[PDB]
Amino acid sequence: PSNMSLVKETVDRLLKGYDIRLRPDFGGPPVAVGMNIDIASIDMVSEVNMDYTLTMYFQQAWRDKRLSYNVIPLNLTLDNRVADQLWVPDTYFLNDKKSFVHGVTVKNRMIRLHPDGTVLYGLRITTTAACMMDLRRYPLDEQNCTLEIESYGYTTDDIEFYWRGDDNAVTGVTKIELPQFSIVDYKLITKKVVFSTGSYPRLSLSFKLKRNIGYFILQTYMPSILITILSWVSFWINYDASAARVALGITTVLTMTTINTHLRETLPKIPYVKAIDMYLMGCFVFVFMALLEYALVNYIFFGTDVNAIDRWSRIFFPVVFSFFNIVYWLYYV
Amino acid sequence: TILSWVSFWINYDASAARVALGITTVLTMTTINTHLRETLPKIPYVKAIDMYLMGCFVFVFMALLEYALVNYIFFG
Amino acid sequence: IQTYLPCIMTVILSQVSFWLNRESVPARTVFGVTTVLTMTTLSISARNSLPKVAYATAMDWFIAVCYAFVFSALIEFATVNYFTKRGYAWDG
Ligand SMILES: *[C@@H]1O[C@H](CO)[C@@H](O[C@@H]2O[C@H](CO)[C@@H](O[C@@H]3O[C@H](CO[C@H]4O[C@H](CO)[C@@H](O)[C@H](O)[C@@H]4O)[C@@H](O)[C@H](O[C@H]4O[C@H](CO)[C@@H](O)[C@H](O)[C@@H]4O)[C@@H]3O)[C@H](O)[C@H]2NC(C)=O)[C@H](O)[C@H]1NC(C)=O
Ligand SMILES: *[C@@H]1O[C@H](CO)[C@@H](O[C@@H]2O[C@H](CO)[C@@H](O[C@@H]3O[C@H](CO[C@H]4O[C@H](CO)[C@@H](O)[C@H](O)[C@@H]4O)[C@@H](O)[C@H](O[C@H]4O[C@H](CO)[C@@H](O)[C@H](O)[C@@H]4O)[C@@H]3O)[C@H](O)[C@H]2NC(C)=O)[C@H](O)[C@H]1NC(C)=O
Ligand SMILES: *[C@@H]1O[C@H](CO)[C@@H](O[C@@H]2O[C@H](CO)[C@@H](O[C@@H]3O[C@H](CO[C@H]4O[C@H](CO)[C@@H](O)[C@H](O)[C@@H]4O)[C@@H](O)[C@H](O[C@H]4O[C@H](CO)[C@@H](O)[C@H](O)[C@@H]4O)[C@@H]3O)[C@H](O)[C@H]2NC(C)=O)[C@H](O)[C@H]1NC(C)=O
Ligand SMILES: CCCCCCCC/C=C/CCCCCCCC(=O)O[C@@H](COC(=O)CCCCCCCCCCCCCCC)COP(=O)([O-])OCC[N+](C)(C)C
Ligand SMILES: CC(=O)[C@H]1CC[C@H]2[C@@H]3CC[C@H]4C[C@H](O)CC[C@]4(C)[C@H]3CC[C@]12C
Ligand SMILES: CC(=O)[C@H]1CC[C@H]2[C@@H]3CC[C@H]4C[C@H](O)CC[C@]4(C)[C@H]3CC[C@]12C
Ligand SMILES: CCCCCCCCCCCC
Ligand SMILES: CCCCCCCCCCCC
Ligand SMILES: CCCCCCCCCCCC
Ligand SMILES: CCCCCCCCCCCC
Ligand SMILES: CCCCCCCCCCCC
Ligand SMILES: CCCCCCCCCCCC
Ligand SMILES: CCCCCCCCCCCC
Ligand SMILES: CCCCCCCCCCCC
Ligand SMILES: CCCCCCCCCCCC
Ligand SMILES: CCCCCCCC
Ligand SMILES: CCCCCCCC
Ligand SMILES: CCCCCCCC
Repeated sequence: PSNMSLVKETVDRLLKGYDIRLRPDFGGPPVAVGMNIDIASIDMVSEVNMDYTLTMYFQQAWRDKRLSYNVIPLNLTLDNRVADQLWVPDTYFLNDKKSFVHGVTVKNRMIRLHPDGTVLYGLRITTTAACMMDLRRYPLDEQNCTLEIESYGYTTDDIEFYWRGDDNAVTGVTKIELPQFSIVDYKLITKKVVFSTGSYPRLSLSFKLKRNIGYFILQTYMPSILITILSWVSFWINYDASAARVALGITTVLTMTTINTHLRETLPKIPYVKAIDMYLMGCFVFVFMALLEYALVNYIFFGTDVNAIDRWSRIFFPVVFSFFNIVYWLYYV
Repeated sequence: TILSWVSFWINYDASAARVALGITTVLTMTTINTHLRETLPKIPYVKAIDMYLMGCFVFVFMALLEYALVNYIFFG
Repeated sequence: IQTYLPCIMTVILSQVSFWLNRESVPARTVFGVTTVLTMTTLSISARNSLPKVAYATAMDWFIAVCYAFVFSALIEFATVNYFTKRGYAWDG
């Protein structure tokens, strides 16, 4: 128990007369605050809220002469509550919408004082960071979502940020398994953002997510392709069968527009036209033209050659649809 | 289920009519069942409402197969 | 009773069209189109329960096979109608 008393005396000395209101090297050079992330998971990448939920082990390391000790050789890992008695950088995520440090069992914090004065301060943070997504090529789109770590109150004359370990500062991104996304790349940037109050350091952790297209084949593309192929069946029914061909046509057209509306209602009310919208409207053109082809057939007959029109449609509709698919997929993939 | 039975008073030589009526009735039975079950949790057993909906589905499907049987006895 | 039974019932519905006379073009056509549309909406609804996983689940394969069955039932009716040499059906 003697070493316990020695460590108690050392920590009591460290916290005695400690001005939490004053940063390290106050009235001096900016304190270098290194950072390193451990991405626990990326979840809830939702375009309706234009955000993504990021769970991470956010570590910051900074020198502090006031927290330097030399009697004890080992590194003191203190109870997390001591973080309330220590100066910590006032970092924030500029695009954060709703964040929290995890609660159970205790506050998910780590404080580790090293003999040289280095403070390793870690948090387990779940942050719903805002990511404004460009859905013009959705679902065949790459989204560049960022986390903007910045010092709120301290300018570059009072604090500096750097990725501790350079490109090795952020880890665990590869092990992330998003349901409908693939994280093809991630990048770390150090900037100096200027506001009217001064110039502040900035760390930008940017993930370039790539959306997986397999699910959208199952739910979005294949049903509409099948409905178009079904609408092509009306060309194989003789022109006299008005009820059958008209029912086939209107059922296909209405189901197409219903599919488009149902899919677009889930997504946000973005004004521009997406890639899925482009494909759905293109196939709506095909099915509506099938219905209008029967309309032309009926008018031309009632109001040999009509069999010619029906036969030419019977082969040109799949060919033109296949060329539409060629152009669309070549442009977007 | 009541309007499924009006197919029986329709003329036998009205396939486009009776078939459409029975199809609409059975598909609506399926839609009602799914809409009711969506509100409830993913409960893995049949409830009383479930068993009544299933019985009425069996009845409307039987009416549709009654027209099928009449058509196959007359034509086929 | 939410996906598998509806899919089996719509497949058996599409297989009712085979017992209707070939001349009833509107009836078998509405049979096929309604079964196909029901299969489409069932496929769309089934995916809504689980996440947007890229791969296909066993439910997806069962739905795909049922979709192939109903689509082929309509294609079969179209083939029958192609060789339907007369419009008027049996009488007397
Ligand atoms: C209390 O805490 C301190 C600080 O962490 C510990 O001291 C450090 O222990 C680490 C062990 O991980 C040492 O790191 C190793 O240093 C080797 C020499 O590097 C020199 O040069 C670098 C240049 O930046 C200096 O930062 C460093 O201090 C040294 O002067 C490297 O060769 C090692 O590289 C690799 O090592 C293994 C594989 O061998 C890998 O697993 C590593 O990830 C790494 O890739 C490694 O970096 C470090 O030298 C120690 N001193 C420091 C940081 O000043 C104490 O041990 C700890 N005391 C306890 C726990 O009782
Ligand atoms: C936003 O985020 C900030 C983070 O900085 C939060 O601010 C901290 O909030 C916590 C919780 O409210 C504060 O913790 C409080 O510390 C007080 C001082 O503790 C010292 O002194 C006492 C004796 O006076 C010692 O016992 C202790 O060990 C320290 O040496 C305590 O007096 C407070 O006690 C209250 O809570 C306890 C919980 O067990 C009760 O039992 C008590 O009866 C009493 O109600 C409390 O522990 C902390 O000081 C705040 N600042 C910092 C820098 O951490 C904000 O709360 C959060 N939200 C908002 C809206 O700002
Ligand atoms: C997600 O999207 C964000 C957009 O916000 C991207 O972040 C930007 O990335 C770009 C490119 O990485 C940054 O732009 C510049 O990067 C340079 C990298 O070095 C190259 O260029 C220099 C100069 O041409 C070459 O000498 C060198 O060999 C490399 O080829 C930096 O060097 C740049 O900094 C310099 O220019 C600026 C502006 O002139 C000066 O202020 C600096 O002092 C310095 O002289 C510059 O940073 C850009 O900074 C990033 N942030 C933005 C735009 O806010 C992400 O990369 C992207 N991520 C993914 C995964 O897609
Ligand atoms: C360039 C490459 C582009 C690539 C795309 C390829 C596009 C090309 C595809 C074009 C469509 C193929 C039909 C072309 C011929 C139609 C005309 C015709 O009627 O011909 C004949 C019948 O027609 C047949 O022989 C039927 C063969 C096609 C049936 C395929 C069904 C399979 C469904 C699978 C779907 C499952 C969906 C799976 C999900 C994905 C006979 O015609 P006729 O009546 O006797 O008149 C001629 C006689 N006269 C000359 C005297 C007048
Ligand atoms: C002669 C002929 O082929 C007929 C066959 C089908 C007809 C179209 C149907 C839809 C109509 C909507 C509005 O009434 C405007 C005219 C409109 C586009 C029509 C133009 C003439 C068509 C093509
Ligand atoms: C002869 C006769 O009465 C006809 C009238 C209607 C027909 C049924 C329709 C549905 C079918 C689904 C599958 O094709 C398996 C067989 C299946 C149950 C058929 C059995 C024979 C029936 C009853
Ligand atoms: C601004 C983009 C408008 C796109 C309109 C739909 C295009 C469909 C083409 C169908 C070709 C047959
Ligand atoms: C964005 C301005 C309106 C663009 C309209 C394009 C319409 C093309 C439709 C072609 C279908 C035959
Ligand atoms: C709006 C009318 C659509 C008609 C489409 C006909 C396609 C084939 C044309 C062949 C002409 C001989
Ligand atoms: C798509 C435009 C078709 C124009 C056809 C003109 C028909 C004129 C009436 C005489 C034959 C029906
Ligand atoms: C019969 C051909 C129909 C269109 C085929 C789709 C082509 C997909 C290209 C994907 C990009 C590599
Ligand atoms: C990368 C995804 C490629 C999907 C291509 C689908 C092509 C369907 C063509 C249907 C033509 C009838
Ligand atoms: C497992 C419980 C069975 C659910 C379906 C009940 C159908 C019975 C009623 C049929 C009346 C003809
Ligand atoms: C909902 C997605 C269904 C995909 C299955 C495709 C079925 C192809 C039909 C083949 C008929 C011969
Ligand atoms: C291409 C869309 C499906 C068409 C199915 C009809 C096939 C008819 C075959 C009988 C003619 C030989
Ligand atoms: C488990 C009982 C099913 C009853 C089915 C009635 C005839 C289709
Ligand atoms: C109920 C189906 C079997 C009997 C049909 C009528 C006689 C072939
Ligand atoms: C567990 C019983 C399932 C019944 C499936 C319906 C067969 C026509």
